[PDB]
Amino acid sequence: TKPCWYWDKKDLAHTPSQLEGLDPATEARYRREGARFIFDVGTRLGLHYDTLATGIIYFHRFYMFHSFKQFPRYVTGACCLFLAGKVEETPKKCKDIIKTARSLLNDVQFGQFGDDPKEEVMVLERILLQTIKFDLQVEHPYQFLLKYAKQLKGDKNKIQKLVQMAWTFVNDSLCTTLSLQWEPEIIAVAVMYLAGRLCKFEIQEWTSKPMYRRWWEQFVQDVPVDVLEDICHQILDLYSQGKQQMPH
Amino acid sequence: MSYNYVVTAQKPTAVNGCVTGHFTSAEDLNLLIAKNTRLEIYVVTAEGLRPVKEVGMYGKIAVMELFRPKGESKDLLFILTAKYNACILEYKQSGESIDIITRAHGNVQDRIGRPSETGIIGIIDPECRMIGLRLYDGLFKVIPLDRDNKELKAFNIRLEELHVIDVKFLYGCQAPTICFVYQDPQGRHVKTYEVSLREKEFNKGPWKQENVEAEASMVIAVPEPFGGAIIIGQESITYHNGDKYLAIAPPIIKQSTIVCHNRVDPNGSRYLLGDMEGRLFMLLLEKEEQMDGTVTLKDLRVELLGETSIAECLTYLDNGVVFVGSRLGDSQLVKLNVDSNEQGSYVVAMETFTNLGPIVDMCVVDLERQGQGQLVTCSGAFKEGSLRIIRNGQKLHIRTVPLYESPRKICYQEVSQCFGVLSSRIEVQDTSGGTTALRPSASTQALSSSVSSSKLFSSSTAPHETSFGEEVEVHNLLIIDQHTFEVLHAHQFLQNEYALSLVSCKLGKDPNTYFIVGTAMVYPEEAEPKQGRIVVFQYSDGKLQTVAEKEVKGAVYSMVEFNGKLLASINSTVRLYEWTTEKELRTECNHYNNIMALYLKTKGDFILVGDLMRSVLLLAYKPMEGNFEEIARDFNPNWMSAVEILDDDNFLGAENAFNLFVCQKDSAATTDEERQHLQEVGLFHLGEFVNVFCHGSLVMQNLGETSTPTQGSVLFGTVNGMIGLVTSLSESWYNLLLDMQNRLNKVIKSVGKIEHSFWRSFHTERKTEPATGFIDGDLIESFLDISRPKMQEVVANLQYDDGSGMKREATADDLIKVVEELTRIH
Amino acid sequence: TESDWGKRCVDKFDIIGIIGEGTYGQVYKAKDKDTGELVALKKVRLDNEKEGFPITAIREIKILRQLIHRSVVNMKEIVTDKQDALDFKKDKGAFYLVFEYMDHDLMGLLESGLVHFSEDHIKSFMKQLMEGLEYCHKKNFLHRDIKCSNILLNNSGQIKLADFGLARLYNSEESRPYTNKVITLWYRPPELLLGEERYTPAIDVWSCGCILGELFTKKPIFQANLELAQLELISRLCGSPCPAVWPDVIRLPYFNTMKPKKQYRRRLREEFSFIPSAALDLLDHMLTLDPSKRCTAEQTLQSDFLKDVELSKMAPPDLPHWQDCHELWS
Repeated sequence: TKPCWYWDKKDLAHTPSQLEGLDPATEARYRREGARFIFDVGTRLGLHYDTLATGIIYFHRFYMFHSFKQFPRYVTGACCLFLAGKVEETPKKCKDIIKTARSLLNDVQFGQFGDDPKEEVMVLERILLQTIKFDLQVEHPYQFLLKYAKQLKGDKNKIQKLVQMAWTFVNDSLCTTLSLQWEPEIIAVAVMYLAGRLCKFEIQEWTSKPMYRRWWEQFVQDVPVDVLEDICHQILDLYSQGKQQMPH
Repeated sequence: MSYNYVVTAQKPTAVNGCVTGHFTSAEDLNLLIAKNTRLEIYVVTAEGLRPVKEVGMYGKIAVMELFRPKGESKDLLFILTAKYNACILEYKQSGESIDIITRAHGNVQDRIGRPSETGIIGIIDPECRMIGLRLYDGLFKVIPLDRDNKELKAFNIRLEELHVIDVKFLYGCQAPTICFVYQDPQGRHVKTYEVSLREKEFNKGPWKQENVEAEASMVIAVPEPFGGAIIIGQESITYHNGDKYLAIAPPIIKQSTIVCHNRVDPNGSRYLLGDMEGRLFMLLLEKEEQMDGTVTLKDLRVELLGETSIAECLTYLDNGVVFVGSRLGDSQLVKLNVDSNEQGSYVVAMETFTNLGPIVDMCVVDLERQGQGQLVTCSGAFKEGSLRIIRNGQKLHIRTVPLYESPRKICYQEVSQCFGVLSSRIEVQDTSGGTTALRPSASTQALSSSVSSSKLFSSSTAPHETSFGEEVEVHNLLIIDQHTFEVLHAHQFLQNEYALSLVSCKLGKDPNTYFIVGTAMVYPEEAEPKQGRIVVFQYSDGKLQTVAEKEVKGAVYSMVEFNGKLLASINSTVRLYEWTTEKELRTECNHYNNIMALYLKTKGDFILVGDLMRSVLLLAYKPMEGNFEEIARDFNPNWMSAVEILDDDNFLGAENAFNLFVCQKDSAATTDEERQHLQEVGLFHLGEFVNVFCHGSLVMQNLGETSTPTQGSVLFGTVNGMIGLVTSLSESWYNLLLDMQNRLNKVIKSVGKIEHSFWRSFHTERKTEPATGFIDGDLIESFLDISRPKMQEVVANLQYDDGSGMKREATADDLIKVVEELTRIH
Repeated sequence: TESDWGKRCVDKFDIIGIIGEGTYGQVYKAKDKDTGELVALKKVRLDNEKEGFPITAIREIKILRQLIHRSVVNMKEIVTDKQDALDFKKDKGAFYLVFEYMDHDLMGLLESGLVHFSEDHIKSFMKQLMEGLEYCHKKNFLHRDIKCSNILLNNSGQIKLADFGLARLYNSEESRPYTNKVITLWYRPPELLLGEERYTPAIDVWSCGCILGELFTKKPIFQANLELAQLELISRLCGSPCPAVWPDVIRLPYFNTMKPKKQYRRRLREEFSFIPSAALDLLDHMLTLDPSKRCTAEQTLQSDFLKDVELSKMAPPDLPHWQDCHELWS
């Protein structure tokens, strides 16, 4: 019926890119750069946050089946955003994506698009569709962050601080392979869990079950703390590796 | 775009309705006969009928009734067309000048309504106060006959009874009253309402509802001396009037359904009844006068008079003369005698009026080697079945070959100097377990005879129980000599086997010329036939030999010879068979993208497929590959009645709505999609139901015949006997004749003031489109009959184009010459 | 696996013929070589390369892999032309969307004049259509192109909704600007004629009400070629748009611009007097001018006309058969 789009962390040691001699750090960098390229190009074009995320998910899934050495990332990214716009009903003309991609990329980077940028992108749409197995519908942590937050009642100002901080962590998790490890429902819980720890909030008090200390179990069944901690560790690693710090 | 021309070679001959009255003068006795789109007016004499006037109307005549409102000297005529054009007509004569006056007119179509099963019904009040129309289920439309209603404005009265069988205005009522039979889940019932023009609604009727026979078919409004109504059924005739109720159920009428009625005595004492087997009855109202001075109905009696043609309409004229209007056979004048003849009959035929009847099939053949061509038609049904040989010589000469059974398909085999004709006759389950024919006919009157002994379906194990009295069809192949038209041989097909298609041809390397028949095993239980045969016969030395048989899994609706191969359509499949050196049929290739492949035509390696609901498809045989290729389909859905190939690019089709259309390859090779779309470039409302298209012409060819502007010749036969002709034009000639039509329509006065453009508009229940790509040649040929002032008025400011001179003005003498050449194609 | 779409080749189908011309390609009837099942293949041509894979097809792939309903057409898989070996740039081969083949489409049956609907047949037809629509509306999807041609019918009596090329998600909380001109004029709701642009799922209901009437009349109810002419015809039967019946009509862009000849009164019950009472009430509610007062799909399923209809009995219509080829002599 429907395909499986989730892998184990250990499996990422065997992507096509890794097996062609790319080391784990380089593929991680190529993924951040491609995701952020998708994010920045679409933000300049005024695109909805779901449209950006969908393109990024296509992008991440694509390079579970192909190598970064044979498919230039920025072309792939532009193609994913181009298709994402049509899937999410926020369409853009390919020429406009190229225009924006040229504005943001230097001369070396834009060399990936070759002599005819639009053609390189439009041609890839075929491989993209076959690669993502024509499974175009994607759900993202954002909707669950909001669906679950609405069921919290208490200090409006503390809950909105929780949401925005969690929302930021969702945007930051798009640069990582968490999209390929855990369903979005779990991601949304993990970012609520993380923000709560950082803001020193006890979310259970805001739930309909204020003495149920594992507050997330009413939103997402069968999620151990092991998973939420693994996700939190991966998100904060991005902040520690860079110079940026937790939003707070 | 495509340009075509359509003319009538023979006008409709079937009688659709007939009335009597005092229409031309308050003094004369008139007979008005309605053929499709044609009104014939006669005056009754002691010898027969004197014709006086005939008019055409731009519409199918659905209702025709004569009435005389208070203040009029003579009867007026009401006509309603099948497109809901209503009008009131008056006859006016000034010496030698006869014209028809349109007194009132309008279109009574409703925006929202469901057309009724039993069709349009129109009746008029005995006091001529209103016209009642039953057009849609659940609605009764009233046109009040006030002198100011010159537009025939009307209103609808809600009618609770949705399924009405028949309705009539009653005599002898205090208010306008309707009596009608209707059907609901509890059976059929008879009911009355009163019609109030003041309130514009129904009021409670004079007498209560009564339950009536399940197959109660017709309502008779009995005149003032008796009053009330008579209800005709399959088994019984009943009289209803308040508290009075009679019922006679003579076994005589159960045998055949009664379809028509007429009043003999104005007081209602005697009526005529006719049935589908051609029997003519007298229905007698036996009077009993009480000492009160009142007159009541004592009893009913039915008496068999004799046999007539299967009549759509009867009308008693005067003395002993009755006019029999026949749609399935020739119409007649017959005389009813008081004394029976030595055979027991009171009916003796006086005159016989030719009716080409339903033209089921036809072919054109050069019998005498004249290069002219004669048309042999399968005409009529049941006892009226016939073969009609038609030649041009200024009238058409028609020869009739009586068959007394239904002719289905015809094909000519020159090698054998004979025709092959498929026919079916009605037998009835009898006490022997077998069946018995109601009369002898062509298949039982053959010189030599044979019966299929095929064992293909003999395994059966499928039960089909028979009840005494039920009808069955028995199908035969008739071999008929081309000079004597004597039935030389009759081959009877298997029990429950229908013969659907017939060809005469040579196949492969076989030098023998065969008759090939495609059949279907028809059982009442099945929705679509699932068994059938293709049978190869050889007619040699007076006997028919079965040469080979091929079993198929469906009905062989159509067959056509394809370059030494046999092309046959079996249900959805279109198949091409090869004829082997072992004299057996071998399948080469198939095409399956059809719903029901009813019709087939070929030109070269191209095939035109006509479908039940998917219009027409253009196939091609690919000899390099040994298979079919879909070239182009007409995706506009139509219910087809016949198809024909005009040329390599244009294709002609006929709809079950009485419409013609032409499809063409879009001839634009930009995209594959454009080529695969057949575009309907011609649309035309014919007004007739076309069964058979056939290439050929009836005109004499000495070859000294001037080359007409028209190119090509397709004849077609219709259900009402009308024979027409379709031919092609150049763009230059189309524009000239089209521009002339628009001018003629402004000049010529239409009966009922019906717009010609409206009449020819493509019309289904769902859509209406303006005609395109078709010249109404019958309109063009009327230019020669309009007066000189009108002719010159037409040619004013008329220019020719694309000719020897790019712009050239037309004169009335110039166009007279052009039309006269156009009359020479038929 | 069954889920790895886009790889299997169209070689696996014997093409029977072209059943229709679509929007993004031609639709072909075909037989599966392995199972024998009959399918309908919607061809997707990306060769234009103007904007790549057509969005109309993307909508149908995105939505119909989510929707599971007996009355909603199922996309079985997506297959491709023989792809050029490892040269994707030159590769211009097409994709095909595989669907279950349905025997007929309502337009074809009605246009040919070869279908008769009893009340019980209309009940089974409408109940399936409303259930399919309710499923879609419950999932917050709009069809936006309800037409008789988009209602496929098998001879068993099963109905399925088909062309989801214009279908989009509906958000109640947030109004989104959509495309004003979506439904074909004959089935277009009055609100879109005046240009709401922010329309409700009630647009689909109006279309299905137009079908309900057409099944009883056998002729489409509102046939016009121009948008103003359509408003006039609708206005004559359903009443002229006026503030009393449609309080918010004044905000619609073209209300002052597009006005009927008169302020017609509602005549629907009078003109459809022949329709059974249980059905007439459904039509009155389905053909309500104000989208906020127009009934929902669920409300139609909880109507006297449809609530007690049992889908175990599908009641097939009186469909084309063999004697329909022969004309009756008497």
